[PDB]
Amino acid sequence: GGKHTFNNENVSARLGGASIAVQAPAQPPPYSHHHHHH
Amino acid sequence: SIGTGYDLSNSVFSPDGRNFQVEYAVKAVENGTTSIGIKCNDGVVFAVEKLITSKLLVPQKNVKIQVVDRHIGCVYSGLIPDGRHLVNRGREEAASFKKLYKTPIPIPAFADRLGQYVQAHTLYNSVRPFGVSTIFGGVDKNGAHLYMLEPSGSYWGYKGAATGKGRQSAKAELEKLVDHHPEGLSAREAVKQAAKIIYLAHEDNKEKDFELEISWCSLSETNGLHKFVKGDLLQEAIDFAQKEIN
Repeated sequence: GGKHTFNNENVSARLGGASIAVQAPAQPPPYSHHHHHH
Repeated sequence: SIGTGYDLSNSVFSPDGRNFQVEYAVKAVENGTTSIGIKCNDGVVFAVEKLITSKLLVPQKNVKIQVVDRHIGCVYSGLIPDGRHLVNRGREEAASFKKLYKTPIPIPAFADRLGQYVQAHTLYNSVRPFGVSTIFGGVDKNGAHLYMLEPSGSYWGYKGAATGKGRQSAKAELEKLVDHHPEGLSAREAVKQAAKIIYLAHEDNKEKDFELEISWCSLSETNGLHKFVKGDLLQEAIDFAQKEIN
C-alpha cells in the first residue's frame, strides 16, 4: 500500500537555556560621597 | 573617559600617574574665546575676541581685561569668573608685596604667588580647579615679561600666546613673526598686527558678529604702565586688518 520511507532526522536546531551564574560583582560604591572627602 | 572611577573626585592618581579632572578643565578653555599677547622690544600688547550674542549689548563697556596695579595686565580665555576670582587675588597680594618691600611687584614673583595658588586646588578634594588659562605680562626693572597660566598650575615664558578655540591658528601667525623679526617689534605695528589675527581667528565662528578689544603696555608710548587703547590707533588697526584679508 505504501513504499515510501520517512527518515525522521534532526535537521532542526535546538537549545536549552539555563545559563545560571553566580558572581555578579558589578559595582560597589563604598564612596557614595567620599565620607567627608578628606 | 578611560577611568570611570578616577574622575568622580580630585586628589587621586590614576594607574598612569594622572588626574583627569584637570584633563577635563582644559576642555572648558577650548570652549572659550581667543586671547593673545605679543612680546615686544619695549613691552607687550594684549588682545581678545569679544563676542556679542545680541545687537542689544552696549559697545566698549563690557570689557574683559582686568588691570592689576598699573604695570601688569591679565586676559582670560575660558570661564570668566574663576578668572576674575583669580586676579582679585593677584590684585591684593601684590600690595602685600609692596607694603613689605616697597617696590612694585615684579612679574615672576607675581606668578609664583598665582602658579603656586592654583596648584593648591588640584591637590585637595573639597574644591574644583580653575577653568581658565590666563595670559599676563608687563614691565619691570629688568625688561618686559610675558607668561601663560594654565590650570595644571604650570606657567612658562612666551614670546607669543594664544588660547581658546583659535589655538591652532594663532600658533602659526605668531611663529611667522618670530622668524621675520627676531630683533623685536615696535609697539605701533604689533598692535595692528594683532588685529590681523583675531579677524583671522574668528573664522571658526563666521556666524556671529563681534567686537575687538586691545590693551597695551610698553615704556616708550606709555611711560611704563598699563593702558587700554582709543581713537585712531585701533580704528586704523581695524582698517589695516580686514583690508588685508579682502
